[PDB]
Amino acid sequence: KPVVAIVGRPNVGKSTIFNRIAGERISRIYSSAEWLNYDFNLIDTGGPFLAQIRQQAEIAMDEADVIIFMVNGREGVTAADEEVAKILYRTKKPVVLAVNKLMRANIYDFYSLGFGEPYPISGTHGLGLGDLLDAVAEHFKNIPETKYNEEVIQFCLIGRPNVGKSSLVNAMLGEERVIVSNDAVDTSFTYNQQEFVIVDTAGMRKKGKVYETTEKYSVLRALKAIDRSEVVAVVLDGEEGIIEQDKRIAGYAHEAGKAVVIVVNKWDAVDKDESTMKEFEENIRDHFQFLDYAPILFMSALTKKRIHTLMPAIIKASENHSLRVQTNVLNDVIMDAVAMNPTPTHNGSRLKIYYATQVSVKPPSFVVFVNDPELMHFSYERFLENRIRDAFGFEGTPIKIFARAR
Ligand SMILES: Nc1nc2c(ncn2[C@@H]2O[C@H](COP(=O)(O)OP(=O)(O)O)[C@@H](O)[C@H]2O)c(=O)[nH]1
Repeated sequence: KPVVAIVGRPNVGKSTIFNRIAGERISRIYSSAEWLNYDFNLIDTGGPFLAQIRQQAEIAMDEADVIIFMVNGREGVTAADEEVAKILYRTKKPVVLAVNKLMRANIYDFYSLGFGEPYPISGTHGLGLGDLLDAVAEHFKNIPETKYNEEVIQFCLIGRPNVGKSSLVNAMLGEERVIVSNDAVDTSFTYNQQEFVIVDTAGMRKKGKVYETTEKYSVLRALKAIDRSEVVAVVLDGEEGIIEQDKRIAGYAHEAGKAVVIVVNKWDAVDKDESTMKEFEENIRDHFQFLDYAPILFMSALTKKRIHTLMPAIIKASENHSLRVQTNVLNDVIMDAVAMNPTPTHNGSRLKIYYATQVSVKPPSFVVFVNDPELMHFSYERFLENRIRDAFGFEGTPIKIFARAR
C-alpha cells in the first residue's frame, strides 16, 4: 500500500538501486522485491534539464508517500543536487536522503541539503541498503488514512464538552470571507479562497444523536483528530477557567509536534475589568508552561466578538509550522547567540558549535553539530531556541533542536 519513489539528477545510480529493490510490475507501479522484509510499492518517474527533473519530482510529490532523494557521493553536493533539493522543499511528504557510491569527510555538505541524515549506499553489494529502507519504512505509520491535496490546511478544535466548539465552528463559517463546500466526518471550506479542512466535525455533532455517558471515548477521538491535523485549536471556557483535563489533550498536541493556538471562548460571560484579560493570560502560561509559543485569543462564539481573529491565527500558526529557514542566516543567528552568552563548561571542556542546519518541517527541527553533545544542557538548548524564535518568528509552533557529534 505505501508508495515509494526515487528522485534525483540523472547519473547518480537511481536505476541500479530501483532495479535491486523492485519486484514484479503490478498490471508504472512495481511491487517491492521478494527478499525485502518490508511491504510497499515503487513508482517509476522516468518517461529540457531543470524542467525535466522538475516533472519527475512533481510525479513523485503527487503519487508517492515517501521519497528517496539520491545524490552521488563521489561528486559531492553539486549545484544540480541543490536545485533538486529546492524543488523538493515544496512537499510536506517525507524525504530520505541517500548518498550513492560511498563519507564523514563532507557530512555538513550533505546535511546542507536540508533533509537530515544522509544514508550511504552502494549499488554493487547493497551495503547501507538495510539502514536506508529502515529510515523509509518508519514513515509508513504516519501515512494519512484520509488524503487531501497538499494545498489544503487541516485543523481541529478540541476541548471539554460544552466549551463551545460547535458554536465557534458555526460562528466562523458564517463570515463573509468563508465559502462552505457544495468523507462525511470533515468540513471543507475556503477562506479568502484558500482551502481548509476542519477535522472530524461529525464527532463534534455526535451529541444531539447520542447521550454522554463518559468523556473517555470523546477524548480518545480528539487525539485521533489531533494526529490528522497540522494546527490544533485548544478551546478553553472563560466562565469556569482552566481544569485538569484541559492539560491532558494540550500536552498531547505539544508532544505530537503540532502547531497550537489557544482560544478562550465565552469571553462575553466573564466578570471583567481592566486587568482580567492579562491575568487570564498569565494563568494560561502558568498552567500550560510547555505552550509558550502558542498565541492566546479571547473571543465569544455568542456575540461574535473577535471571531474574525481565529482564521488568521490558524493561517499564521500553519505557516510557521511549515517554515524552512536559510542555512547561512541560521548560522549567523547561532554564532550571534554564542557571542551574547558563552557556552557551558564541564571540568576543562567547553561546548563548541561548528555548524547548524534545519532537517525537517512540521514542526521545524534543527541539528547543531558540536564538540560533545553532553555539554549541551537543556537550559542552553532553550536559550538557543529563543534566539532562533527572536530572529525568525515561529509563533504558533514548537521547534526541535538536537546536538550531534562529528
Ligand atoms: N455566554 C456564551 N455562551 C456560549 C458561547 N459559546 C457557546 N456557548 C454556550 O455553551 C453551550 C455549549 O455550546 P456547544 O457549542 O454545544 O459546546 P461544545 O460541546 O463544545 O460543542 C451552549 O449552550 C452555548 O450556547 C459564548 O461565546 N458565550
